Amino acid sequence: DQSDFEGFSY
Amino acid sequence: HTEKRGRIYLKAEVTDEKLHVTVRDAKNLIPMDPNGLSDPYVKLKLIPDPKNESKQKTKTIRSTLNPQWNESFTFKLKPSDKDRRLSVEIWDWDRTTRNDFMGSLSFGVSELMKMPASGWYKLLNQEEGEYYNVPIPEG
Ligand SMILES: [Ca+2]
Ligand SMILES: [Ca+2]
Repeated sequence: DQSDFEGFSY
Repeated sequence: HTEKRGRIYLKAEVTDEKLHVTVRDAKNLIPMDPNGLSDPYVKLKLIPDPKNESKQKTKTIRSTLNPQWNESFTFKLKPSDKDRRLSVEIWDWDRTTRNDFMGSLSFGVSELMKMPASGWYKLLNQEEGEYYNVPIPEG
């Protein structure tokens, strides 16, 4: 499990 | 200020021996951003997924209290997923990070196997949404 929750925009 | 009047239209039916998850849109959202709006996204995962491939997620739409996604996902876990529940995590994205709990819900595969679930779900808490599955017909 990686940082998917906080992985959308920069 | 805790008016949880937001509603989400989530559909989950069984077809082709797989789960057909379709998220239509949401209405009556409450501002969870400094700009006076909310831009949440749709996240769904069928546990247990240690492979990290059953975890589906979509990007946020834009500045509006009534966003529509119309995303259609179709997948299924091992035969031992009947006792599992489709976990939907609705969070308000804040560009760089997340920090606003909009609501969470789940649908049991065992119930969905004998009957498809489609309707408007209310904003429930983490435990409330993952332990229950009460959709509002609204029609
Ligand atoms: Ca926010
Ligand atoms: Ca936001």
